[PDB]
Amino acid sequence: MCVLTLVQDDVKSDILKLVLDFIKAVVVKDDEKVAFPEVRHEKKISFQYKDKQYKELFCTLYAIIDIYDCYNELFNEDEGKVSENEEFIFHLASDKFKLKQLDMKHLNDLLCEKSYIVSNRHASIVDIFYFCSVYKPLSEMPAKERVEISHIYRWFLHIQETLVGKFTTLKKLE
Amino acid sequence: GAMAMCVLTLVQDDVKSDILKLVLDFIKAVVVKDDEKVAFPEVRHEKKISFQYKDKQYKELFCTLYAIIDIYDCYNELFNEDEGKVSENEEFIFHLASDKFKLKQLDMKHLNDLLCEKSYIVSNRHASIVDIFYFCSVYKPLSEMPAKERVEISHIYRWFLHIQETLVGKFTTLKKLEV
Repeated sequence: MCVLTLVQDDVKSDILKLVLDFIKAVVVKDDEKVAFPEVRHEKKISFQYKDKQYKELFCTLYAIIDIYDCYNELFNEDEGKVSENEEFIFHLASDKFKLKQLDMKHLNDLLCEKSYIVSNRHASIVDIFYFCSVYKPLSEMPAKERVEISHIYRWFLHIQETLVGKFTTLKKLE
Repeated sequence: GAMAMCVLTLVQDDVKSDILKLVLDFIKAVVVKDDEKVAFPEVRHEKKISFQYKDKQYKELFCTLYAIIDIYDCYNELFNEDEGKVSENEEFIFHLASDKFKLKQLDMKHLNDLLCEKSYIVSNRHASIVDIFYFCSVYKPLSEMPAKERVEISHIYRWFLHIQETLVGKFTTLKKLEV
């Protein structure tokens, strides 16, 4: 009925897994009757729901958001921050989901301002996208460099502890 | 008469609304054969993009675009699925969106190089979502360019006229160039 095919060791696939985990943690919560996709693994992302097939990250993402009726939660619509969320995720996608050292410095500066990258209330699609893109550089740097970006480090641990669930395959940092 | 239960609200003189109008024209021209058996939305011109279908409301370009693509079952055609080009189409449209639908002199040079040997930006077969996005984004700078400058991007100029004369239809409100 519902099958999400993902790619091992792929940031875009990590994003979709963390979106499902966000939906469970934030939107569905204790409603045990809600169905989630079966996850399978191949060389390209695709998603089949009923007789509809979606391919690649963004088409699949918008389909999932529609199915779970969670656009407002993921794009902070109630805060008037839809455009801000879009700006960030399209920028990161256009950058091939890569954050260089200067990008990390700027993200760390942004996270002094608020608890999340865009929202002042709760995690959004931008935090999900950035969590998966920060994972590699953060996991590869030592303690001193992590505390040089202490606002990223704190934010990352907070997302790890509050959103990561059954679908995410990224291991805890340390 | 009955009120419409399928309504697309768009913005005059807005590139993102022009994209949606051209998507509807593509659906009519490329996707649906007997357009009279297919329902199209009522189009309203207001200050924000939205789409209402029964009890569902979609707001802004990408939510509305994907809802339209879903209703008209035209993902394969718009994203060149039969060529294995969905990811390539996504790469372009989200690059342009991140650039707020603006092209610099350098982006024009690269697009002109890409179209040297190609009829379309991504597809080797027919227009795709990428041609639609780029057509609407290059309209203004091309329209303001003198002829001497358009021939310097002759591949863009040829591609643009070809999209204009093959896809632009009843929903598009942009004035045709070179008439």
